[PDB]
Amino acid sequence: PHMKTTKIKFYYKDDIFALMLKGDTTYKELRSKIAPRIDTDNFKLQTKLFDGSGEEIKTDSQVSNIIQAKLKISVHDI
Amino acid sequence: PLGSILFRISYNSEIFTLLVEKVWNFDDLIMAINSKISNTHISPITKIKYQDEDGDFVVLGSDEDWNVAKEMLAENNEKFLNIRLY
Repeated sequence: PHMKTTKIKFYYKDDIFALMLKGDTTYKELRSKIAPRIDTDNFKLQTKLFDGSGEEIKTDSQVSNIIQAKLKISVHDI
Repeated sequence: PLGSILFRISYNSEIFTLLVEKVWNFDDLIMAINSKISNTHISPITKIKYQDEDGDFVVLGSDEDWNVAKEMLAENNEKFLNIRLY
């Protein structure tokens, strides 16, 4: 072992990014991760599924779950 | 030869492979990429996309992601990379 993390992706407008969140990552954490990927500091994240209109990761219980559940995410400008 | 990563890069409707040791950061590999992708005749580029296990294509150009790339690979230790440009 050395640093256990999750492999979760995200979608911004028409681009997809990939980030690593440990088994205790918080939303803000998850969000801070997508920011440096996007071109904005005002972006939202949401679990992307068959529909593409899942839940918006704003709370730790989700973002985390996304790292655990390995849930796909979609980030967008706000 | 050694434990390096081959950057399978598909720019437009063609494929280019750029080797990048796992010991280097987003630069060298980019420095490597630019060394192989520039042949596309468009621009030296500054960002790359990489196919994830999800079956889609994502981006990569940060220390955080860079670690994900090596690790995402580590899991399978393929020693390659499915990259795409444009």
